[PDB]
Amino acid sequence: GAMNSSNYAELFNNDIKLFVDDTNVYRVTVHKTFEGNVATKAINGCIFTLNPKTGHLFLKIIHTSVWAGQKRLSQLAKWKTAEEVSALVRSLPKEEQPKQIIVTRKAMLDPLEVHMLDFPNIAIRPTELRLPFSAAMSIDKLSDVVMKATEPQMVLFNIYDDWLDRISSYTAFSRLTLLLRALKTNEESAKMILLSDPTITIKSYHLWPSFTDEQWITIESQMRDLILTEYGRKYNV
Amino acid sequence: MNTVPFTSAPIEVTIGIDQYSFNVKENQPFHGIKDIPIGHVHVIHFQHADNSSMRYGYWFDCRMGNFYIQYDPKDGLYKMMEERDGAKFENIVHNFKERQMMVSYPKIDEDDTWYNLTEFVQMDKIRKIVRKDENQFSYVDSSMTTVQENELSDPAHSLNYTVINFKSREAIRPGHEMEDFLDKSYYLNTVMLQGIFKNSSNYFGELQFAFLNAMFFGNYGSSLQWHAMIELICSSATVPKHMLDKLDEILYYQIKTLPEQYSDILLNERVWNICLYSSFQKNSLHNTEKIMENKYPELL
Ligand SMILES: Nc1ncccc1CO
Repeated sequence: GAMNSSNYAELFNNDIKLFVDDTNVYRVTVHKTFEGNVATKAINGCIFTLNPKTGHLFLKIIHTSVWAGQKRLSQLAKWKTAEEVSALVRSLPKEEQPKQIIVTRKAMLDPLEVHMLDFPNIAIRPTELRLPFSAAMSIDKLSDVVMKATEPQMVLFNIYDDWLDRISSYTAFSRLTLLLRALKTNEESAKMILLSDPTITIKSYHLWPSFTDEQWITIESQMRDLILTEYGRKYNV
Repeated sequence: MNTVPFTSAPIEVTIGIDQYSFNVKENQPFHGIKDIPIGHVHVIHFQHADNSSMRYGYWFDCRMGNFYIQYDPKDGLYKMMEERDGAKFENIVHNFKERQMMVSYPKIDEDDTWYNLTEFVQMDKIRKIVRKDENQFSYVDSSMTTVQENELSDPAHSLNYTVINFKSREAIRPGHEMEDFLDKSYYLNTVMLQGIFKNSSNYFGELQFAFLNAMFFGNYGSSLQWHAMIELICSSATVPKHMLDKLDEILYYQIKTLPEQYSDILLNERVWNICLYSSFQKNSLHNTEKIMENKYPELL
């Protein structure tokens, strides 16, 4: 059933699973037309498909061409997500296929279940957790590859860089959700904190800066304070 | 007109004949039911006074043989049986009639209720859903499970309704996932109508049968089947005009006939609201929408 606070440790066991987040698949700018009516212009999107144990990210770029002459795009987006996830499962060798797929939004359950009928042993699961995967387009290198795409494209990343050489998946995922939670609450502050010290760079093959263990502690602390600061700003509480 | 004689009534029981029912007392000199209209299926049904869990009945068609009821004090129920000796039977019936120990199927001449609930119901098709080929009549009760219910406790005592499952390979063509899930027209028209049922009449018969089993025995699996068969039509953008007009009539009589005080357990909120208000056919069930709104506005 539902993935929650109680069954959290399951994410880091040895059963292959993927999170699917569809919140950046269909992306629009709302604008005024010459006649003073409102229109949307779609921009490139992405499916965020993450193995929380390995950090392997299957970033399927959704090129605006997908939407051309289609109606009910917010609905189509869930079915296009389901279609791409099912094509990705089919493309993996059997021993790499996930045993579970966890959708961050319940509206993905039926579209994904229907596209996965060929895979009756893959459990499709909602989650009660409010995960911040929407902020994936606040990671500069992910945003860059999506906006530059001129056609449908799959790009592979490790969202944990080399962290698993030093820490467990549990700790890596905690660090990732704290980073994404911060970027989602205040993108400006979050990225000032990550790039404040020019001596710490991002490797060409990485997404996040090359922080020493003690520098991660300090960054992690600054991210918590920001999530508190902006929680204070919001509620005056 | 035809007759279902009773050997006796040794135990107190509410006897149903189609939509009619009457209370019989322990050892009351009751010898059965006469003037039963030829031309339709019928169901005789039972609820023991001493235990309401004993809710059970026989689908029969009087054109297929001479049928009587006899209480079995071993199995503790009223059993239908076939009398193969035509002259013994005519003689038995003629005595009970002369002694007027038989209630009359109490049909009002203006009243087409039973016709309208059983229009497409066929006794040979009932015998394929309820498999017991040594009898010409079909036993159903409250607790019998459907083949489908048994997929998710014995198979010889099952209701073999057509399996309908919106999230099945049968219901969804590879490469038409969104189309087939959001518009079930291919599942209704190609798989179910053309493929399994052969025609709308057969489709309607099973739907009507499922309703009746739900209403007369409170059979939960029959209720699920009735709703599924309704939902598959209402969730199809493309349905023949005659099927839609006929569905409206079928459902109107079902809602009309339902006991007022059973709506809460026999009617599915989600299905009805979807079928009348959200679905492709939301505008095609005028009669059904008017009776549902006026008789069960709370459900909506
Ligand atoms: N026509 C029918 N009458 C009763 C039960 C089932 C069907 C469909 O085969």
